[PDB]
Amino acid sequence: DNYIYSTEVGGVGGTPFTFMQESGTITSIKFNWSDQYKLLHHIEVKFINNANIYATGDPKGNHEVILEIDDDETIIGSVIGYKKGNDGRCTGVKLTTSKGKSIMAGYFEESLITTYTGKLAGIKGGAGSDIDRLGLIFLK
Amino acid sequence: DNYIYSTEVGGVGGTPFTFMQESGTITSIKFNWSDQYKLLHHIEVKFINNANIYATGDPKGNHEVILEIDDDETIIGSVIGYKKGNDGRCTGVKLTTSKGKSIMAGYFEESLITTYTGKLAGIKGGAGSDIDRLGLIFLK
Amino acid sequence: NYIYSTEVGGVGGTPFTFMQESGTITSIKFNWSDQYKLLHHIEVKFINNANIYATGDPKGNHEVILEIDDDETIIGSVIGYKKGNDGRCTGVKLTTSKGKSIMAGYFEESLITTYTGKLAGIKGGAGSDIDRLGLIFLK
Amino acid sequence: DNYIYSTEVGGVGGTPFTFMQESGTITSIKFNWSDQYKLLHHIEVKFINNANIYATGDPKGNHEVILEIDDDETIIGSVIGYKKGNDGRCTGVKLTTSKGKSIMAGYFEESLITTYTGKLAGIKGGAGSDIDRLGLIFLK
Amino acid sequence: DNYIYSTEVGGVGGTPFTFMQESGTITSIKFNWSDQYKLLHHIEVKFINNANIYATGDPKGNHEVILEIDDDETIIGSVIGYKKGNDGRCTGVKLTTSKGKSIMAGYFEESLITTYTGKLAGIKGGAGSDIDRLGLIFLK
Amino acid sequence: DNYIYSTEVGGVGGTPFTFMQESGTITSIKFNWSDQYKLLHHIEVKFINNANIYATGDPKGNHEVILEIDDDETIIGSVIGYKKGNDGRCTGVKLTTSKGKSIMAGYFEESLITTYTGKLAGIKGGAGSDIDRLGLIFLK
Amino acid sequence: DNYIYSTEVGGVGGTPFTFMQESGTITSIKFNWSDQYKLLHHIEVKFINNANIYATGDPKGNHEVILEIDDDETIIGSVIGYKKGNDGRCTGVKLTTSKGKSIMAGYFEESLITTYTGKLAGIKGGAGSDIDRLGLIFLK
Ligand SMILES: OC[C@H]1O[C@H](O[C@@H]2[C@H](O)[C@@H](OC[C@H]3O[C@H](O)[C@@H](O)[C@@H](O[C@H]4O[C@H](CO)[C@@H](O)[C@H](O)[C@@H]4O[C@H]4O[C@H](CO)[C@@H](O)[C@H](O)[C@@H]4O[C@H]4O[C@H](CO)[C@@H](O)[C@H](O)[C@@H]4O)[C@@H]3O)O[C@H](CO)[C@H]2O)[C@@H](O)[C@@H](O)[C@@H]1O
Ligand SMILES: OC[C@H]1O[C@H](O[C@@H]2[C@H](O)[C@@H](OC[C@H]3O[C@H](O)[C@@H](O)[C@@H](O[C@H]4O[C@H](CO)[C@@H](O)[C@H](O)[C@@H]4O[C@H]4O[C@H](CO)[C@@H](O)[C@H](O)[C@@H]4O[C@H]4O[C@H](CO)[C@@H](O)[C@H](O)[C@@H]4O)[C@@H]3O)O[C@H](CO)[C@H]2O)[C@@H](O)[C@@H](O)[C@@H]1O
Ligand SMILES: OC[C@H]1O[C@H](O[C@@H]2[C@H](O)[C@@H](OC[C@H]3O[C@H](O)[C@@H](O)[C@@H](O[C@H]4O[C@H](CO)[C@@H](O)[C@H](O)[C@@H]4O[C@H]4O[C@H](CO)[C@@H](O)[C@H](O)[C@@H]4O[C@H]4O[C@H](CO)[C@@H](O)[C@H](O)[C@@H]4O)[C@@H]3O)O[C@H](CO)[C@H]2O)[C@@H](O)[C@@H](O)[C@@H]1O
Ligand SMILES: OC[C@H]1O[C@H](O)[C@@H](O)[C@@H](O)[C@@H]1O
Repeated sequence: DNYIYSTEVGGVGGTPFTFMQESGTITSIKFNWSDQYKLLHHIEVKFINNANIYATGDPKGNHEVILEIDDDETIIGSVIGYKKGNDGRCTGVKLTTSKGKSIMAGYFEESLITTYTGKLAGIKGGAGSDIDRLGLIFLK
Repeated sequence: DNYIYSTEVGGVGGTPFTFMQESGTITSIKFNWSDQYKLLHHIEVKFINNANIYATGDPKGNHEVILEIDDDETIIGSVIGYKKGNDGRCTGVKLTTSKGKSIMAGYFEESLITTYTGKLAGIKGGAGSDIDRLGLIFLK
Repeated sequence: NYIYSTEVGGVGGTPFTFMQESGTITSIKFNWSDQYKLLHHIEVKFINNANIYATGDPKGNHEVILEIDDDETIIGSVIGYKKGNDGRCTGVKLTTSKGKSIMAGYFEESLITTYTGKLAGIKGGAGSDIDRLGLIFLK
Repeated sequence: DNYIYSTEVGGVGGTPFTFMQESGTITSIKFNWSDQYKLLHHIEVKFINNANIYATGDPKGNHEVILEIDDDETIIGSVIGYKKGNDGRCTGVKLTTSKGKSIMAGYFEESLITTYTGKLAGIKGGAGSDIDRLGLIFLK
Repeated sequence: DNYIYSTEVGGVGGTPFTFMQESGTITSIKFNWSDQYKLLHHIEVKFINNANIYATGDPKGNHEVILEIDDDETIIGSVIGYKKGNDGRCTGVKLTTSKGKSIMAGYFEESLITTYTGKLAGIKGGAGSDIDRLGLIFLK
Repeated sequence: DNYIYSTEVGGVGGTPFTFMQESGTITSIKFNWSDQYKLLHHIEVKFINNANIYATGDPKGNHEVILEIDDDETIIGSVIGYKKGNDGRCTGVKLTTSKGKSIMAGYFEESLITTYTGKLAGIKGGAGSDIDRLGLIFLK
Repeated sequence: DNYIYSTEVGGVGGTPFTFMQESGTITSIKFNWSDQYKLLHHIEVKFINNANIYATGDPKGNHEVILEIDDDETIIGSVIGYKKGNDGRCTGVKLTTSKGKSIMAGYFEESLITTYTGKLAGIKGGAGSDIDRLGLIFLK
């Protein structure tokens, strides 16, 4: 195959999403999260050479972070916080890049995945009011 | 054009501004901010081979920082603090350069972007009494 | 064709061996509790094999997953345990050739710092808890 | 024109000074400052191959620091503390060199500039009872 | 004669042991120690290409550590804690390897040796209820 | 001709001294200082291939430090503490060498110089009961 | 002749000792010290290719440290604590080696020397009940 699919962590809930393009990798990713519910609620992605925003979940949280990614820039560290099980949720993300940039969204009070690394190509999971489930997708 | 436009973060308010000159990159950037309102209020920029000062917003704040940038010097780290939403504002900036220089202006109490990196060429956004909206522009 | 790291913990539980000629370990998951301060359950996936190999009882309130690139090795590895006949594994720390690390469970009694290299399988004893755990590496 | 002029920071007050010599770069720089007023008061400079001492301001402060600079030694980091506006003053300086030497004079309670870097050739500004205004000058 | 013998530290007590094999170097070493007596009590060693476990002392302590050693891996730091004199004992060990592995057993409340370094080939000393005396053996 | 004279810091008092030899560099330097007066009182220097001690001031202090300097060893960092003005004194010294050796004598409660660097050749200043004034001398 | 003699620090008391052998450098050195008197009391040295133990002073202290030194291993840092004057003593030693090994014996409450560096070949000084005086000897 062309792509590495990291494990989707969290619950079975929400509307499914899959954001990926062969015409370009992820150039921007935004996480929205709340202190009220200590969850991720909403994620937006942009791809190289495309102004259109791909969004999932409900932007109801009181914080957001954006990581912008240079064309030649990779994810060298990547950690997702979540509550496990059928009624699980994603609670937080830490990404670190080949250029020393990092972002930190939300909370890490239960379970963690340390994911595959590489060129971030897309995301996949389930979202409604919250991010139920998140899986990263990388190139080779 | 043949430039990278970082996302404009903050609100829709203020008078639009675009500071860019074909005959050069940014050589000096000044941020004015207040402890009263915890916002950026005013930005001034100078370009290589141009003694003109390009200013936006109202210099009402009680603090200022200036970063001066050598001709061969790049931004390798860059973070803008902001309040999100239609009535948003820029609250702070942290820049770090290829030569270990850094500045820190204002506050980081809600949302952050970690932007693209490279040769800082210009800025763009909206300002009135405050900096409503700010986006960096880099060369390729 | 393999290096067997020492199995640490008790003599209890049903014996298990997870290894495949088909590939190395691509994912490992540890489940542990704050109630009992033990590892309870481990799942492993191998390269080119969609089967999940599981041992123990996933009753704990925490889990961690490490995913491992095909060319990625373990360069540091520490297992916490209670020693003796009624011993248990209490925790794991792994660190990889690509700067990734995980930490599961507790380290309140005994430690092994294991051999290093390409993680190929695991071996030990499990029931309600992980009684005994040993890593297996390639040469 | 074959020199880099860093921004003069502080007020419009004081008697203007320019210390620069065709004979060489700066070999010694001394800052005098007070805890009473939390200001720089006085600066002395010596140049390569020149026994003359160039002084400005009033040496009334209770502290002084001297940086001596080897012929081949550059400033790789430089920060000036100041009060901004017409009635402004310089409050402090931090210099760091290509050889791991640093100095720190005075206070940093309001505004900062992170200046250009390079071979320090001269200084320029305004002084009376205090250092009103200071700007560094570097070679290329 | 083509081995380096580190000093045996501790007392003259216990039954003498030497763990060394022509068959290879040490691949595993285990230290057992107590908080009750703040002593090492028991040591087990395994060698390359030899399934036999060599043990000395009484495993009565409430802690144990194992260091496993790759075939190509050396000791680059090594410190043994002991009580000196005829009635001495080994109280603790810190070993650090060419691959950034380290272990720490027991206590360091009186005397220390920082030993020779290299490929750990064997150990030698005296043990009964406690480890009376310990000496490391390296290759040349 | 081919020596660098660092600034003499401290007061105008004391008996003048100048210790230098064309035949060789400083191989040992000793500082004596007191907690009573928080001053340097006495300095001794030895030169390469010469057992004779060159001394100034009064060894009345309750502490001494010696730095010994290998033939190929340089000073890469050097800081003298002093009280400024006509009735000034040297209060302390920190030296750091090309081989990671450092010494620290006395107190730093008023003024500092960070001196030139290089091969320490001699010293020069004024001493009586105290070290009134000290300047380092380096080669090229 | 082929040796560097570091300064003997401490008092004039005790029986003089010189430990040196031309058939090898120091392979082991032991320092014995007390908390009672805060002094070094006793030193033992072994040389390469010589099973004889060379000892001076009275082993009455409640602590000992041993450093073992590989054939190719040098001292890169070395500090001796002492009381100065005719009735002086050595109070402590810190050695650091080319292989990252270090030891620390006794106390450092008055005077320090940072000695020459290199291959430790011998020691020299005066001892009775205490180590009155100690000086290191290095090769070239
Ligand atoms: O770049 C951002 C933005 O800039 C331009 O838009 C701006 C904004 O719409 C707005 O900016 C000015 C206001 O900023 C904040 O809202 C406040 O600082 C506000 O001050 C009023 O409210 C404060 C909070 O309580 C209060 O402390 C102030 O005193 C003030 O309220 C008093 O004064 C105002 C004005 O004089 C009166 O209208 C009020 O009634 C009130 O006075 C009463 O109460 C007082 C206190 O008790 C009392 O002393 C007095 O006697 C009275 O009883 C700021 O006004 O508005 C700007 C209009 O100039 C507007 O330009 C645009 O460029 C936009 O595009 C851009 O995004
Ligand atoms: O580099 C800066 C600047 O330098 C040159 O310009 C300067 C300035 O114009 C100015 O600098 C000195 C003055 O700085 C401040 O204004 C004050 O620090 C001022 O001191 C007065 O105020 C102090 C704070 O209250 C006070 O502590 C002082 O005592 C003083 O006030 C007393 O003395 C003044 C002068 O004699 C009187 O006018 C006051 O009434 C007061 O005296 C009464 O009250 C006293 C206190 O209670 C009491 O003891 C006394 O008995 C009386 O009752 C500083 O003087 O002025 C400088 C002139 O020396 C001038 O050079 C230029 O180079 C410029 O370009 C540059 O920017
Ligand atoms: O590696 C070291 C050494 O090992 C081998 O040699 C060892 C030693 O000779 C020795 O090691 C075990 C002893 O260690 C310490 O000395 C003590 O822990 C000692 O226990 C006695 O003392 C303790 C501290 O006071 C005490 O808590 C213990 O109860 C015990 O003292 C009681 O029991 C002993 C033995 O039964 C009696 O003799 C005492 O009188 C006392 O009993 C009375 O008091 C009790 C406390 O109140 C009370 O309960 C009771 O009713 C009575 O009134 C450890 O024995 O001895 C080892 C033998 O086991 C020996 O192996 C060799 O290999 C050697 O070469 C090596 O160097
Ligand atoms: O694993 C803990 C424990 O679980 C159950 O009690 C049984 O399977 C035991 O054999 C085992 O030791």
